Amino acid sequence: LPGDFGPPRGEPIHAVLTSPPLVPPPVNRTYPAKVIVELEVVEKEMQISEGVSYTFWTFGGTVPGSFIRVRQGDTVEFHLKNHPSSKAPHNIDLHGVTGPGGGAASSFTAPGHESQFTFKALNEGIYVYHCATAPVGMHIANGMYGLILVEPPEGLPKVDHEYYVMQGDFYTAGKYREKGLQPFDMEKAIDERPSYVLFNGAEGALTGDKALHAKVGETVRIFVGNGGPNLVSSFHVIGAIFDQVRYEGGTNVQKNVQTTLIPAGGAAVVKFTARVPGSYVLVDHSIFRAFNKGAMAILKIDGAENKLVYSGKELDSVYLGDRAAPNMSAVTKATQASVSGTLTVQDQVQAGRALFAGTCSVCHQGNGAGLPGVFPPLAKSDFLAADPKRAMNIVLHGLNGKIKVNGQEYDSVMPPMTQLNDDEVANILTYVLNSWDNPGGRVSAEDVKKVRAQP
Amino acid sequence: LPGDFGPPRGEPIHAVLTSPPLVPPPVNRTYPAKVIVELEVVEKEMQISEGVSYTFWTFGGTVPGSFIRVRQGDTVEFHLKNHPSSKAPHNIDLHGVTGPGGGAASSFTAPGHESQFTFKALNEGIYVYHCATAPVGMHIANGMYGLILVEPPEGLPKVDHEYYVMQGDFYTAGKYREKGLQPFDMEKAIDERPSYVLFNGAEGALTGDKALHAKVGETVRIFVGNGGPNLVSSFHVIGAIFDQVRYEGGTNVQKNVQTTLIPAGGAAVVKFTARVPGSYVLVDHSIFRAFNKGAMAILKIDGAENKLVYSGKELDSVYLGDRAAPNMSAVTKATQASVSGTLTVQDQVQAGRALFAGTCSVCHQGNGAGLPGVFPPLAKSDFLAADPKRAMNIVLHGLNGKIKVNGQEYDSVMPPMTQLNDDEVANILTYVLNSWDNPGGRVSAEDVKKVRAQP
Amino acid sequence: LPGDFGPPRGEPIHAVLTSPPLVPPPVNRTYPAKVIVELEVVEKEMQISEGVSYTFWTFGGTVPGSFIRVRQGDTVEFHLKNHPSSKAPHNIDLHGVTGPGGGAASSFTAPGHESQFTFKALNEGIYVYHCATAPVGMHIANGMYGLILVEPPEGLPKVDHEYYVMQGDFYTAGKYREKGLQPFDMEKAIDERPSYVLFNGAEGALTGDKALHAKVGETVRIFVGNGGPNLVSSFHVIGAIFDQVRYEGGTNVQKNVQTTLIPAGGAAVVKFTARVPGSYVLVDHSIFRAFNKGAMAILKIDGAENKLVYSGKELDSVYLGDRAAPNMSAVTKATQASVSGTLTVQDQVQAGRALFAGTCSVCHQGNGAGLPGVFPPLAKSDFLAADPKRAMNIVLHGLNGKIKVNGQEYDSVMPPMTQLNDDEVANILTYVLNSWDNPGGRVSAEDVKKVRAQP
Ligand code: HEC
Ligand code: HEC
Ligand code: HEC
Ligand SMILES: [Cu+2]
Ligand SMILES: [Cu+2]
Ligand SMILES: [Cu+2]
Ligand SMILES: [Cu+2]
Ligand SMILES: [Cu+2]
Ligand SMILES: [Cu+2]
Repeated sequence: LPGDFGPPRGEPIHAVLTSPPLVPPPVNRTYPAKVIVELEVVEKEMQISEGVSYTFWTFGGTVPGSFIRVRQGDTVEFHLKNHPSSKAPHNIDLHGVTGPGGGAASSFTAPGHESQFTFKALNEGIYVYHCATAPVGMHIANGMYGLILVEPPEGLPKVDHEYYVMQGDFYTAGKYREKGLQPFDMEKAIDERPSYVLFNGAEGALTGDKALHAKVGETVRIFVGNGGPNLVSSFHVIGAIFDQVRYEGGTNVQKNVQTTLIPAGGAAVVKFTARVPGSYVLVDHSIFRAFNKGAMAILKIDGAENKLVYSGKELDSVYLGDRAAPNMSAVTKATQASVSGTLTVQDQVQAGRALFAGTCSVCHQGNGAGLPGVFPPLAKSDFLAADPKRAMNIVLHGLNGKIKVNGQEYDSVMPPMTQLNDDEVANILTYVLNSWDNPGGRVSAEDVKKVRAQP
Repeated sequence: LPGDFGPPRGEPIHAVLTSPPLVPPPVNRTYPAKVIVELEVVEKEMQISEGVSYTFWTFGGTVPGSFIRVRQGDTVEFHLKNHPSSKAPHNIDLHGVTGPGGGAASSFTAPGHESQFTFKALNEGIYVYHCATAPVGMHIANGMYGLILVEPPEGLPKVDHEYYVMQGDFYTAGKYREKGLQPFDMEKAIDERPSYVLFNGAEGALTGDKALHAKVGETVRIFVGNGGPNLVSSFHVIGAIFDQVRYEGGTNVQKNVQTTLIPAGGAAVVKFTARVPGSYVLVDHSIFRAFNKGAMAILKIDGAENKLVYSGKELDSVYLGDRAAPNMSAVTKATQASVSGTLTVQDQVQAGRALFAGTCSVCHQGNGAGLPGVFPPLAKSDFLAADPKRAMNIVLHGLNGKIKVNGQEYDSVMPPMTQLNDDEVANILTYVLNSWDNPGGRVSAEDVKKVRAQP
Repeated sequence: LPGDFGPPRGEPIHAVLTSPPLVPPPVNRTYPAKVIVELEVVEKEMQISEGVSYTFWTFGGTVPGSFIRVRQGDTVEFHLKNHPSSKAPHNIDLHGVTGPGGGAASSFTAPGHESQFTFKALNEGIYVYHCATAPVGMHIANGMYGLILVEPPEGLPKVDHEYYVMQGDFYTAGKYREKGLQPFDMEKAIDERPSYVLFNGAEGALTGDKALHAKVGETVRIFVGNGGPNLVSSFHVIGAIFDQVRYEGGTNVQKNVQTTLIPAGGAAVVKFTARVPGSYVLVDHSIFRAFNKGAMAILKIDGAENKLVYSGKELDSVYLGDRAAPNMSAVTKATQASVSGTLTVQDQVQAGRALFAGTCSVCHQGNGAGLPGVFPPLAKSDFLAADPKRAMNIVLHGLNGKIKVNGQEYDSVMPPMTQLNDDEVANILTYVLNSWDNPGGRVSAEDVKKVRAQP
C-alpha cells in the first residue's frame, strides 16, 4: 500500500487541534506515530450575523471544526465525544480515510457517549471531514465539517503564515439578515437555495478586525475547504493571484491562477505571496454569494506601497460595503435592545451608521453631501425632512423622476432596496435623521413594516 | 488529422453494446475497422423509485443507454432506429464525433423509421452521447444519454473490472417519492430544480443487491458520465480515493483525488484499487442530491479485513439510510396493493419496515428501544399507544418539550419530517404499531393527509 | 517580482480596444511600454432578444465590454470615464491586477466624471474585468464585464483567427422572451435563477448571420469569459474538440477536450482546428441554458466536405431550433408594430414563420405535411380549420388521444408548450392559418391570453 512506512514508533502523540482560522504547527517528524485525536461535538446557538442567532452543530465548538494535522503513514486513534447537551446523535466521515463510510459506522455517538476507531493515514493531502448521520444534509448544513491535513513525509515547504478557511452554505427560515433565532429550513436546503453563504461560520468572521494578517513579501498558505452541503465555490482572491493551488492529495498542481472551482466536499491548499499592501478579499465569485449572502473574507497585508506596481488606494465601502469597517457591533447591540424593549434613539443611530456604509454611501457619500445635480444630499435635506414616510417608501420602493432637493433639480433613478429588513431601514433612516443638521426623531421597524405592506 | 491509421481493414465488425452497469470487452485490435453500431430508441414506463413510474425515453431500453466501444481511427457506421411505439422523433449527437451536430441532422428518425450516418473516430476518449431533438432538454431529461468509448490504439491498461455509471437529473411533477406515474415537469427543468438526481436511471439502481462488486486487491475502472441535463456533479467516493481521473480524451490525468467535478455533458474514466473490504459509496457530494434525491451508488468489496488500515465496521443505515438493505421491494408491493385496492396491514408493515431504516432508526434504534433518557422508545411505547393521531403529527411536525414515555422523562427535540409522503408516514407508523408488543391496527395515507392539512 | 522587465521604454502607447466578438491585434513588441487605456461606461437600452429591451450598463457600449490587450510587464495607465447620462457611479476591478480591489477604490467615477489609476501588468493570462460598485451583483448582471489579455513576452502562437466570447446570466422581471422593456429582477438574481443565459449580451448575438467564421484547416483561438454574475459554465463545442484549453494565466494546459468548466468570473483561451465544414455550436452544456435561455453561439466553417471523416449533413432547426435561420428580424418588426398599434396580418405571418422553425417543424415539418399516421399535418388541416380556439388550447396545453385529421387517425401525444408567450402562439398560429391553403384570418395575443386564463 501507499504510506507504507511501518508500524508506529516513538511515543503516542496527543494531537493538538486548532480552532479556525489557525492551524496546528507542522508535525516536524521523520517517523510514523500513533496519534490520538479527541474531538467533541457541541450543539449551540451562535451569531450567524449581527443580531441573528442560529443553532450550530459543531465539531469542537466552532464552524468549521477543529483542524487536525497528521503525517502520512500515521496510525490515528480517533475518539469522538458527543456532549450530553446534544439532542442528536453524531458521527464522522473523514475524507482520506481508507474504509467504508470514512469512519461513519464506528463513530456513531449518542448524546453523552464516546466512540473510537483507528485508521492508518495512507493518503497525503488536505481533506474535508463531516458528520455522516441521517439526515446527513441537515447535520452538515448546521455546521458539522472541518479539515484534516495529512502531511507528506518530508512536510510541506515552510511559509510565513498558515490559515484555515472553510466555505459553507446555510439555510434559515428567515431571509438574509432577518433578526432572531433562525431555524434550519429543510425546503430551502433541498432546493439548494441558501440564505447565507459564509466563510468560517458567520458573516464577518474574517473581515474587519477579524481579518487574516501578513506583511509584504511574506508567503501565506491557506487551507480552503468547502463543507457545502450543496454549493460549488468559484473560489477567488480579489487583487492577487495564487502561486499554487493543489486539490486534496492530487498529483496535479496548478500555478498562477486567481479563480478556482472547489467542489462540494472538496478542499485545496493555496499559496499566496504578498506583493503590495492592502486588503485582499477571498470570495465565492458567484457574485451574489459574496456580496449579498456573506461569502467574503479578508487577508490584510501591511507594508510599504509600491506605486510602480499599483498606484491606487486601499479597498473601501464602495466595493466591500458595510464590511469595510472594523465590525458592525452596533447592530448586535440595537437588536438586543429591541428584544429587551430598551431601544434608544442612539442605539438606532449607531446601528444605522454601520449599515449606511456602502448601502447608501456609494451614491449619497459617507457625509450625506451627494454630488450636486447627480446624487441628491441626505445632509440637511429639505426633501427628507418634509416627509419621513416618503423616505421609507423611497428606500423600500425606489424613486425616479424629477425632484427638487435643497434648491436643485435631480432627474435620476434610485433603485428599490426591498431586501433591507424593517429594522435595517428603520435604523438607517434614524441615523440619517440624527446626522448632518437633520431634524432628529426616529423611524421604527413597525413604521417600516406598515409602509412595506402597502406602497 | 489525428487518428490517421488508414482505411478500414479486416472484416466489418458489428458492435456489441452493453447495458449499464456493464461494459463491452476491450476491442483488442491492432488495425482500424469499420464498425457497425445499431441502436434503437424505445420510450417506456419504468420505475424511477419504488412505486413511482416515469416515462423514460431510452437508447436501447435503459438509462443510461447502451455503451458503445470502438477504437480510435475506426470508421463507424451508425444506425439509429426509432421504435414504432415512440410518440416523438429522435436523433443523436455523439461527443467525440468530428462534424456538425455530432451526427444530429443525419440521424433524425421518426417513429418506425431508421437513419444512418458514418463518421471516423478521430478522437480517443470517453464521451457522452445524447438526443439532439427539439426540445433538447426534455429529451435528455427523459433519459436519452449514454457513453461511447474511443480506445487508444494500444488499448487501455488491463484492470480486473470495468463498470458504467451515469448521473442524470430528473424533473417530476410530483415531489420526491410521491407515488404514481409522474409526468415530466418543464417548469422545474428550466429552473434546474430536479426532483431526483440518480445514477443509472433509478433510485437504488446500484445499491443493495444491485451493487457493483470487486475483491480486495483488485483494480476497478469506472466510466462515469454526467448526462445532466443541467447539474454539475461533485463526484466523490466515500471511504476511498481514485488512483486516476481522466476527463474525456484529455491529455491531463489527475491522480490520488477523492472528489472531482464532472460538467453537465461531461465524462471521465476513474480508477480505484480496493484496499479493504466494505461498501464504497459513489455520490454527488452536493449532499442533498446524494442523501435526499437518490444520488448514491455502491461498490461492494469482498475480502479480508485489515485492522491496521481500518478498524471500523461496514457501512450501515445510519449513513446510507434505507438503502443499506438489499432492496425496498416491500414499498413497490404496498404501492401496487393500494392502486388495486387490496392493501393489507401486512403489506403496510413490510413497507414501513423498509422505510424505518435510517429515517427513524438512527435515533429510535432498529429495535425501537431508543436510549433511556435521550431517545424515547417506540417499542411498547405507552405514549405512542395513547394517541395514534398525535404520532402522525409528531412525524409530520416534530415534537419538543418534556414528555413522559414508559415512566421516563425526555426533554429533547425531534425534528419535523414533513418531506415524508402520506403513504410513507402511514406505512412507517403501521410498522411501528405492529411491532414490539405495540397494539396493532393501522394508519392510512388518508389519515395522514388529514393531519397534514391541519396541524 | 514576476514580469520584471524594467521601466517602460519607447513611446506611450494608446491602447486600441475592440468590440466583441473581435480582438485587438497581437501587441508584437519586445519591450515593456506604458499603455494608456481609456474606457467609457455607457448605460443604455438594447435588445436582449427580439422585441425585448433591457437597460444594459456597459464598458464601451457593448456586452461584454471592450477587449483590452497588453503585454506582461507593461505599465498600464487606466482611465475610466462615466458618461454623463449614467444614473449610477461605476468603477472597475480587473483580475490580474496586483493590488487591493483590482483598481476598485481608485476608479470610482460618478456620472460625468473620469478617474485614473496605474498598475504594472505582472501576471500573464486572460482575465475578466468587471464593475465593483455596490450593489456589485446588479452592476455585473446589467452587463459590466469584459476581458483583458496580458500576453506573454514572446506573444501567443500565431493563429488564423481570434475571437472574443463571454457568457453572462441575466435576470429580467418578465419571463424568457416576454416582450417589452424588462427591468432587472433582484429576487431572481439572489436566487441564481436567470431568465436568460447569453453569449455576448443578446440572444442570437453569435448565431445565423452573426456567426463567427473560419475555413477548413484554419486555427481559431477564442478568448472565453464567464462574467456571471452567478453561473458556472459547462462550456462545450458541439461536434468538435478543443486542441487546448488554458485558464487565466495558469501553467496547466489541458488538451483534446470538448467540455470544460469555467468558473463565475473565470476566463480561458481555447484553440480549435477546423477539420470539416459546417456549424459548430458553443454552448453552456447545462442544457436548459443552451436550448431554453439562449446560451448558444456558432462558429461556421467553410470548405470541402470530407465523407471519410463525416458523412452527415449540416446543422438544422431540429437541433438549433429557430436559431438555424440567418436572423429572426420579423419578430422585432411584429413586436414594434404591436406597440405602435399597426400590427398587420403579414407582420404576424412573418414573425410566426421565424418562430415555427424547430418549435413546431420538428414534428409537423417545415412544410406542415407531418408524417402520415405519426404526426398530423398542419397543411390544409381540416382539424385546424374546424376550430382555431382549440388550436390555441393545443399549443398551450397539449393534446393526446385519438383524433382524425384529413381522413387519417392519429393516436399520439403533443406536449404542452406553455412557455410560449401569448404573442408567440398568436404569431405562430397566424403563420399556419395563412400558409398551405389554410383558411387565413389571424389569432391575436389577447385571444391567447384568454385561453391561457382558462383551459
Ligand atoms: C445610487 C445607486 C443610490 C443608492 C445606493 C441610494 N440612493 Fe438614495 N437616491 C439616489 C438618487 C439618484 C435619488 C434621486 C432620485 C430621482 O428621482 O432623481 C435618491 C434619492 C433619495 C432620497 C430622496 C432625496 C433626498 O432627500 O436627497 C432619499 C431620502 C434617499 N435617496 C435615501 C437613500 C438611502 C437611505 C439609501 C441607503 C439605504 C439610498 N438612498 C441609497 C441614489 C441612490
Ligand atoms: C432523532 C433525530 C430522531 C429521529 C430521526 C426520529 N425521532 Fe422520533 N423522537 C425523537 C426525540 C428526541 C423524541 C422526544 C422528543 C421530546 O419532546 O423530548 C421523539 C419522539 C417520538 C415519538 C413520541 C415518543 C415515543 O413514543 O417514544 C414518536 C411516536 C416518534 N418519535 C416516532 C418517530 C418516527 C416514526 C420516526 C421516523 C419517521 C422518528 N421518530 C424519527 C427523535 C427522533
Ligand atoms: C412533436 C413533439 C410535436 C411538436 C413539437 C408540436 N406538435 Fe403539434 N401535434 C403533435 C402530435 C403527435 C399531434 C396529434 C396528437 C394526438 O392526439 O394524436 C399534434 C397535433 C397538433 C394539432 C392538431 C392536429 C392537426 O391539425 O394536425 C395542431 C393544430 C398542432 N399540433 C399544432 C402545433 C404547433 C403550432 C406546434 C408548434 C408550436 C406544434 N404543434 C408542435 C406533435 C407535435
Ligand atoms: Cu451530526
Ligand atoms: Cu464527504
Ligand atoms: Cu429524443
Ligand atoms: Cu452534448
Ligand atoms: Cu457599475
Ligand atoms: Cu472579480
